[PDB]
Amino acid sequence: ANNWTDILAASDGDEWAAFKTIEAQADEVRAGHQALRRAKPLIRLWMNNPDGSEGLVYVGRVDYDDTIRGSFPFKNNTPSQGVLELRDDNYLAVWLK
Amino acid sequence: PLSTVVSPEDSAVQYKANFVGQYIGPMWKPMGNGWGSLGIHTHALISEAPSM
Amino acid sequence: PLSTVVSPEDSAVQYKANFVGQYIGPMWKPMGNGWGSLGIHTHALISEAPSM
Amino acid sequence: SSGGGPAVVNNYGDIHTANYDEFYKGQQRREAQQQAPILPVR
Amino acid sequence: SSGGGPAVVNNYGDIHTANYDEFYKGQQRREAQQQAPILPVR
Amino acid sequence: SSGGGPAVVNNYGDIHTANYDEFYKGQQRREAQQQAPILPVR
Amino acid sequence: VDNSNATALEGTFFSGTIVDGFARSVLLYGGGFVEDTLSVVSDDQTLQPDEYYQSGWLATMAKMPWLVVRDNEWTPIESSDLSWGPAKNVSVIVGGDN
Amino acid sequence: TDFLKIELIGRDGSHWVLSGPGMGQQGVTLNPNLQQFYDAPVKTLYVPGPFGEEYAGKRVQRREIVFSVQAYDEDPDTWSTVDSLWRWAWDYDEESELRVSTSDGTRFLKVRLMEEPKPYYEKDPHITADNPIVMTVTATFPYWQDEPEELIWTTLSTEDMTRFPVRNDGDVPVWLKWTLTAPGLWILPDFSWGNDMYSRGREDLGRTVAMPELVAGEHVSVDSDPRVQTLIAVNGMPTQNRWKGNDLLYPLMPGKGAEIPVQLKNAPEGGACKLTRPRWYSRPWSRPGV
Amino acid sequence: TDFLKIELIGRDGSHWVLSGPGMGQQGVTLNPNLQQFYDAPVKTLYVPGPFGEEYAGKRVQRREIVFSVQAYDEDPDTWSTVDSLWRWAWDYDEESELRVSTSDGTRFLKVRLMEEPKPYYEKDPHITADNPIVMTVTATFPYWQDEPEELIWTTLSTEDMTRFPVRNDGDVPVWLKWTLTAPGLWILPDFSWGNDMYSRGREDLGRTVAMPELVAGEHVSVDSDPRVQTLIAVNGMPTQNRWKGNDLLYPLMPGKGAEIPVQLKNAPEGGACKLTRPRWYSRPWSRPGV
Amino acid sequence: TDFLKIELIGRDGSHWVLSGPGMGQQGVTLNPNLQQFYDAPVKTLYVPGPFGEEYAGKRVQRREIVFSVQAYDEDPDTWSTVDSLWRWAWDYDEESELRVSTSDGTRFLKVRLMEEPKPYYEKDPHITADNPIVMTVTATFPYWQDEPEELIWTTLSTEDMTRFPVRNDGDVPVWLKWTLTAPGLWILPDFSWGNDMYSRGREDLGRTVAMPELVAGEHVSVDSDPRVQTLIAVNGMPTQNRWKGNDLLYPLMPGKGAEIPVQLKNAPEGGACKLTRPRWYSRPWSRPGV
Amino acid sequence: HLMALHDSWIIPGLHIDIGQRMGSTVNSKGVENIVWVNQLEEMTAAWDNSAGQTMPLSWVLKAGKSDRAMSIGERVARLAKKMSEALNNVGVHIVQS
Repeated sequence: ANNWTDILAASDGDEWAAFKTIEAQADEVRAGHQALRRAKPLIRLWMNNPDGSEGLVYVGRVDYDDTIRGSFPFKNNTPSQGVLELRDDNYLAVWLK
Repeated sequence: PLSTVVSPEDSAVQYKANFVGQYIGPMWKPMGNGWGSLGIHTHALISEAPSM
Repeated sequence: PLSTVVSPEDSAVQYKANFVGQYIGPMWKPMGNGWGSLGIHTHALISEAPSM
Repeated sequence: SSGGGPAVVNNYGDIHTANYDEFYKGQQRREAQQQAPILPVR
Repeated sequence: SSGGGPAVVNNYGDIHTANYDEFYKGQQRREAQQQAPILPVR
Repeated sequence: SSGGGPAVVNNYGDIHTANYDEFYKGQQRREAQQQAPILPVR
Repeated sequence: VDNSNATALEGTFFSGTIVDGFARSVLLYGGGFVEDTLSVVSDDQTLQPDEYYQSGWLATMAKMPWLVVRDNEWTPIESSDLSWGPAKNVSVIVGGDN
Repeated sequence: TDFLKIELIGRDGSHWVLSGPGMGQQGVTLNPNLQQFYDAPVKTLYVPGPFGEEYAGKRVQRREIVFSVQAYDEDPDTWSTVDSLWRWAWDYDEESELRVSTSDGTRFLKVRLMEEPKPYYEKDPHITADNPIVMTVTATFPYWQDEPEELIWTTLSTEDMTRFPVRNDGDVPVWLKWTLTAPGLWILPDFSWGNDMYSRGREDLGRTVAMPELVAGEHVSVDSDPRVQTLIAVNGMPTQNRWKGNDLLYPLMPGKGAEIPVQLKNAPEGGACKLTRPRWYSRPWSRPGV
Repeated sequence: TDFLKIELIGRDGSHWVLSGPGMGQQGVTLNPNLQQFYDAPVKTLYVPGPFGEEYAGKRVQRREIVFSVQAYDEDPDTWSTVDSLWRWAWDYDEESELRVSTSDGTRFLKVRLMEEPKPYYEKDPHITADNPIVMTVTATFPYWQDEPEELIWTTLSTEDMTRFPVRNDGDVPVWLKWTLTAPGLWILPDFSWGNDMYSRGREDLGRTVAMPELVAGEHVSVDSDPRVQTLIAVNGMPTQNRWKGNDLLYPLMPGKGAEIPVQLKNAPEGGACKLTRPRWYSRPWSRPGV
Repeated sequence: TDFLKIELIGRDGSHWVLSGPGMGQQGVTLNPNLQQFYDAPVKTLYVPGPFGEEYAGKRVQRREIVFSVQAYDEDPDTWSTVDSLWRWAWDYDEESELRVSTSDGTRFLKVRLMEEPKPYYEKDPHITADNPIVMTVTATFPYWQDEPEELIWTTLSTEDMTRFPVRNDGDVPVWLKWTLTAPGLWILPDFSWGNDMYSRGREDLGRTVAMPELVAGEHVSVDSDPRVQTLIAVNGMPTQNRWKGNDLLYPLMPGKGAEIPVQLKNAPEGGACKLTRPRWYSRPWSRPGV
Repeated sequence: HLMALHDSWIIPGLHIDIGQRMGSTVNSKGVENIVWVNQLEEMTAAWDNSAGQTMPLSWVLKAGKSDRAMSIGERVARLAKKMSEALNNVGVHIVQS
């Protein structure tokens, strides 16, 4: 809770400096939001345990750049189909084949 | 167009040096005695880190 | 080029297998009985390494 | 240079090279994604 | 003048600028007009 | 001569003269051939 | 006609490799005969059909499938769609009124 | 000529004078025939109508500027250094500034590499040490702009009011930004300026909107431009979530200005307000419009 | 020139010297600018990847050779005879040979009329008796061929083995052909030569495959090239039908060669084997590859 | 010129100097007007926005270099030898190296034949014995490379730690490769270097990832690049299977570097770690930037 | 209402989730002021890395639902599912003879 008086004192009584401080804070919050929005997805394939026990076992990860195309819908109370296209030289594509 | 030009809000800064390399390096500016007045001493007799 | 480079066919090869991890590996192709006919036995009753 | 040639043909969009079979298959795939999970198993 | 250029391209028909998206949407709209009233409300 | 003109446009395929109506009708006819004999008579 | 020959006593080919040819399997029925698995014939000694020793014969006999269509860089065919999907439901309920 | 000066300030802070007084001192000059450089591209929309087509609106398009520079030096090694520096001045991810200075002032356009540059002649460039680089840059924000007008009003009273003089001297509408301290409840103007985009031209002549009551330490930035979220607090609190669907809807229309009122209430300390009015223009130079 | 000779042998067996020593003796010479004649057309495949497009493979394409010839004679009647003979030397259904002879030897390409020839000038051809014919021919098999290298091994023993020296001196893989007498169980080599097309280059280094036991009179031809069914019996019996879904998988890759082993068993009469190694090249002339 | 030297190392290891000091000694020189040779082709993505279109990212494209060479000799026989050797220096399946040497060092590009070469003039090439070949090569990896830097750290202790000095002097991010011996538990750095591609640029500044415990004989290659699987065991064991939804996500951003820590624990016989760092550039030559 | 969030500050899943009410406007004369408030029903994340057409990861929202504006194929599929379920129910409610 940095009050206006506290910010002005930190800026040594310069209103323009204090407002530039506040603007920099707002800009960093906006930049964090933009990075969160533009973050790449994490696509991971898991399998059942070969011995027949519980717990999914990590197969691997598909890179977003290594995908060809993808489409994942979230629907309200309705099943949806996700589609992922890979090159056949991809290691997870080879594993699936 | 600017109402006022204010000094940028420079934040806290940090620096470190250990003198493990060969020469002094450009991060240290010699003064008084001019360029090439600084050096690194190994101090291997006591088995200690090199000093400037 | 033949003098400079060494061909894969003109190369002596040596292969190892220990079965200490209790896994056959992909280098042993089953013959006659097909897949699943090979196994690793621990032999823990004696103080001996696993065998194939 | 760009304005008035292939660089504006790209702005025109699918006037030159563009195939019908691939577009139809893509539309069919999108419809299949939309409708497949809700079709019955019978 | 007209014979042998864009004015005969118009006679050719949809060889130059013509997109697939609105054509497919129009076909879907026509089929929806045909079939929507007879589809049950259930 | 052939390489770099209409003779390679033919290799490009359906970039120049090709209309969407016949392609859509042909796809509809293929689907009708596939699905008509199995549709019920009711 | 029975062209697959899957339910026959000698079985048929359910899998194979391009380096070893086809693999002969026979159906083995579990308890209640609802479920059938595949057991491989390790020592396959099925005789060739008599039709395979006749001039001018081209057909595929059910007991001895032979035709493998190979796709590679110099394939004579055009493969379009090879799709595999796993089984879905472990159990089935059938009934109503008895 | 001395009536126009063009500079590039690269992503790395380098300064190049491509045209005007002192051009080519850094080794790179500007070749003729630069396109989509003066007027902001706009496409107009039309609906079918009884007399042909009816006007439906306008949309401003991004700038696709294709221009050539000429990098020169007496010796090929120094030419190579100059060419490398020019290449380092540009990027795809981050934008570099392109400043045009005339008797109307200095206006800058932020441009980034749209695609890879096309350098050199058909032979190797060390033969000549004087080679052209064709650059296809793009301006996502297509308006030339100047430094915005900033005003500050601080107070110690619990309840107070102020008037900010505002005036759009450019040819395109601009979107105002506010910086508001906390705690306090602010009433901010959203005057329509007679604009009829929502069919509320003179209905919203004196529209004022109430920001949500800011808690201690929740200094907010209120940006009316559509590129960015309106309310952002510096402490990360979701201020807009408490702002029940309200928004700033109107930009400052060209040729319009007034003393817009700002009200502060429920501020025990007494807060501060800052208003930022952008100076957007559709042309590198233009006489002021009244 | 004397460094290069070009010949045509028509569907009717006629011999034409289009270029080289003795060109034009039959009245027809070759005009410049012949295309898709030297290198076999190959298209490369690419799949999207993180750094652009990744290599996905290569496919050879058929040749579309468009070339012009000039048919000439002093008198129009003899010119008409020459033109008729040249037209008779071509067909759509059956191919005619096109031989290129250089210091590297003689290599032939089988071409057929892709479409109708385009003869003569704008005026009637009897004015000049010296007219060009534009021929658009096609090569379904795009590689240039030399006469294949053939080896024969005969044995009177019931069980025997031999080794055939084989080496691909060309720049393209070639597919071996075998001719095996009957009765007898043959085992033929299908060495990978380090070809990783099936991801088994090192596993199939010494791969051998057994043909089905051949009955009396059932001499077989085993052609590994994909245009042809692998096993074909002389007496029409379905040998590949008996052969349980096996196949010859690998061609002899360029630069590879060895003494491939052939095994014969259960042959009371003692049998014979013939190996045919084709000599395919991608250019009409090329120095030998090692 | 002596400021630029272009060489080719063929698929067969032949060495050609196309331009610079010693060009044409092997008979082949480089003709002018070569395209997509200097700058890496990058396409920038744009998505609709309030003021036109907003920047959405960049995608680097594979290089499609179309150039021409001239094979020359005094006599047609030796010209034919030179042309055959030049053709043998290329392939479709396997790549050949194209090096550029300048005062900034030597950088190479791996290129392959995209399509069949277009050789010779309209007439037979033995006349002139000096003929051009039009080459359309492609670089699947579009970045010019220098030899990657390799660092080795061997330890005999059960538990040990080292600091690998790493630095990206290029203009593009690079992906590190690790070669770890077994047995032992390895902890490798995955520093973000400020990269915010996963919205964790500051959270992952000092990020370290622990590989699964390696059994005896399970030496691993840990390649961070998206083209290759991260974990590969030399014995074929599924090492990635025991690694619980974890990965190396971050390349080495340009202009960044430090002493990245590598830790080894539970190693009865010590262990060895090799770090390979590629040196990737978008241009054949460029002054160092920082 | 169908929306496509190209570079909007809205973060699907974070700012708004499936089933959660949101308002939307359309720049059409007569309904500029009106806000249509619907609970979010669909949101699809799609991308394409192909060289020909390259679409970065983008979100498309569908707020509210309508059987009328549903496509004919989707309507037929939903009707078929309901008909199959009802047929199973009737068949299992059949009284034997």
